[PDB]
Amino acid sequence: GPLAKIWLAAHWDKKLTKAHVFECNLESSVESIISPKVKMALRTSGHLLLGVVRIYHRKAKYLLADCNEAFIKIKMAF
Amino acid sequence: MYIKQVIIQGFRSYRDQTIVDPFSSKHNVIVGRNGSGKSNFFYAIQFVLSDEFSHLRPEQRLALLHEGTGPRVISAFVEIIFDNSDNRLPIDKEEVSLRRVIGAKKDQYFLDKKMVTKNDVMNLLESAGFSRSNPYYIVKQGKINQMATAPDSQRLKLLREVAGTRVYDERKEESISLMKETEGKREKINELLKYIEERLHTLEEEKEELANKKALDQFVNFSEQKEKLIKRQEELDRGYKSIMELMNVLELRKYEAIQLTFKQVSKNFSEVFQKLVPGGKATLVMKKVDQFTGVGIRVSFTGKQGEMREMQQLSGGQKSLVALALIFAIQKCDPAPFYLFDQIDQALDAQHRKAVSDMIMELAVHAQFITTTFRPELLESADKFYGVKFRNKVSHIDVITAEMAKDFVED
Ligand SMILES: Nc1ncnc2c1ncn2[C@@H]1O[C@H](COP(=O)(O)OP(=O)(O)OP(O)(O)=S)[C@@H](O)[C@H]1O
Ligand SMILES: [Mg+2]
Repeated sequence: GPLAKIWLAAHWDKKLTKAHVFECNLESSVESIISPKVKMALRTSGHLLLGVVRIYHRKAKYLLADCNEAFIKIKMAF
Repeated sequence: MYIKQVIIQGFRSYRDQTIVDPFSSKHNVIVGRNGSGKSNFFYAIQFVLSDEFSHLRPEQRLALLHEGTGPRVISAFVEIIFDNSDNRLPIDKEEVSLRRVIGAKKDQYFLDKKMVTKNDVMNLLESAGFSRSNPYYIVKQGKINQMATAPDSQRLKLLREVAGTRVYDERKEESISLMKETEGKREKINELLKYIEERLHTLEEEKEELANKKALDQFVNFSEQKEKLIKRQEELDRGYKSIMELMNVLELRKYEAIQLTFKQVSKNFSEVFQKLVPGGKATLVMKKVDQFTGVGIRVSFTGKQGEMREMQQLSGGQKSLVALALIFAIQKCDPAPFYLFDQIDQALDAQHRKAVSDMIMELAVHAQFITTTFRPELLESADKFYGVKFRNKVSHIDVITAEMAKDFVED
């Protein structure tokens, strides 16, 4: 499912591309940790909780990079 | 993924380099004399995978190099090779080659022949389904003794550990730290989208009084690029609120963890026992943190009667079997890809020896086993057979036929 991506984000996170970070929907990745089809050990719910927060971090990591170029590009011509 | 092959050089009774023939994907059984090198082999695997041996004192460094007659070695290595033909290891090879080398003041891993950090490995493994939280991929008779004699308290000390109620908190903290480190970016972001917002608003009033220049040309581009970021911040501002719903629901479920893993493992317990001892009846009893003081066992081999016995009143190998049943029920609650067993039948007769060999023939279809025995019953369930000889200050391990193994444990 999508949990394979979150899983991969929690441990071997360097196998996620910018396009995967962007295309990934945090809202529905959460929706499938909270309502799992095979209810999971609390030990792996926390592994997932970390994988999500990695992506949320890395999303903000890119937005803030983009948001600065957007500022210096218009601060320049003006 | 399973263990396809192992290589040892310089490690305990293994002076010269030994390259074990590649394993069956199912039940492998090793046989050998006393002090021959069985439990040394299992220790080599552990030197690579098991989390305890990741950080070694300078004396354990010395207690691993082959100490003996010749030029007393200064470095030793072990290489495991995993059959990745299930891609459970996040890597685009059919075989993964993880090795660890050690000397005095020297300790380095090698993932497919390139160096890595000890932390790198423990993450690559965790994501293959191989917890550093899981101590039960490997069972020695040390643990079966320790678990048959153990009191009702030490067994509750075992559920608290299985519920994962402590690693969850370890991650839950690792999470709230990022969550805050990230919540820092969000106030930086939410601030540049206030400069760009107002710098673009005056740039529009400049544009309207005309009814410098290169900014006025592509204003609508700046406008268009900005509202795209606004979209992304509204994504964050919305996934944040979502992660909070998650964190909330997990803390509710941590306080149901212990009561939860009890009922599962109790149910698994009675299952494993009723097929190890067909006819039997066994159960776990919660007894008076919390007001939980212990987890005791109530077994009735004798069919199921008013011949239930609390567990310390059981026989000596009856306690061995029940400890083995508990280890089976717990692994069901947390499967691993391969299991190492080091003399588990040592205290059971010949009938309970079979019943354990039978019940491993079942689990072999779904995971790998490598085991050592002294009696021919864990030999019928098996698919490949090895012997360990000791010949000339060193250990040799080679493939033997199934009759070579029975002739060795029946003579
Ligand atoms: N660092 C070492 N260097 C050389 N030999 C060692 C070293 N450590 C242990 N040995 C010897 O390795 C031999 C075999 O060790 P083990 O693997 O425990 O054999 P074993 O098959 O487990 O024997 P059992 O468990 O009694 S049936 C023993 O004679 C040890 O004394
Ligand atoms: Mg031994």
